[PDB]
Amino acid sequence: DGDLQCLCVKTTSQVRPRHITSLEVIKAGPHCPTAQLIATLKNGRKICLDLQAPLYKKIIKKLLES
Amino acid sequence: QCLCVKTTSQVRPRHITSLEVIKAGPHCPTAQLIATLKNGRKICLDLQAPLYKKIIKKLLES
Amino acid sequence: QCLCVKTTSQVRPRHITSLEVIKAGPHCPTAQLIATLKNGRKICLDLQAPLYKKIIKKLLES
Amino acid sequence: DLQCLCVKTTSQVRPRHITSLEVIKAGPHCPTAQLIATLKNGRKICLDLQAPLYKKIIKKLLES
Repeated sequence: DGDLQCLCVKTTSQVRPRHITSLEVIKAGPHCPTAQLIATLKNGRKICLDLQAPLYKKIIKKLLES
Repeated sequence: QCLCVKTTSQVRPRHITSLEVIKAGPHCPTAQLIATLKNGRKICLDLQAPLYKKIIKKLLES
Repeated sequence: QCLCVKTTSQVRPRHITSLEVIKAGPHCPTAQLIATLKNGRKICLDLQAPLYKKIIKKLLES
Repeated sequence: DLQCLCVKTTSQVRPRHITSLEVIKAGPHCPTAQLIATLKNGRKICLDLQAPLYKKIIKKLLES
């Protein structure tokens, strides 16, 4: 067992893409058995998203085409 | 005044451990793609190159 | 090929939430200082000792 | 939504094996700061903020 655990202890499906200033996609590894989608909000609040194509492939658009 | 001035596509997807997508803002006209390699090394990816497209898919666990 | 081409000192240590110190390597002749502000923005910092020292002491103390 | 990345720290590490160090400020995610070092192979470990070791690794990292 390593020093690290998943940063995401829970997730949220309640988010309007416009509120997000940053999205980090972290691949699974020794630190976490699952992938993680960490979104940062305008205000500096960070949340984790569930891995469904909707939200993310959508949020990525709002950020990638801005 | 972006952090990602000089980009690259000279990256082996299998070496990317994470990808941060940053929205264009007051200090950068365009969105930025910052990838981290296992080495810990951080590089910027080309928003116009097709690489990051399949890169993000690999991290999602193929 | 460094990620940090142009660096800056125009930052408020009070708004930095994380600092990534990257060792100089085969792809970058010098160390690289990457700070993350609360709003998510990322910037490269000048290597000026007094700067990162003031920044690390603050992050490592809240 | 977030918690501490570090659940424990290691002390048996060669300062010259560290290619990267991440200094994370305490906040809602973790009530304590954290020191995450990546190693030459890509392995990540956390460092004790009490021990003087990390201060050594930092200065050794910045001076190239």
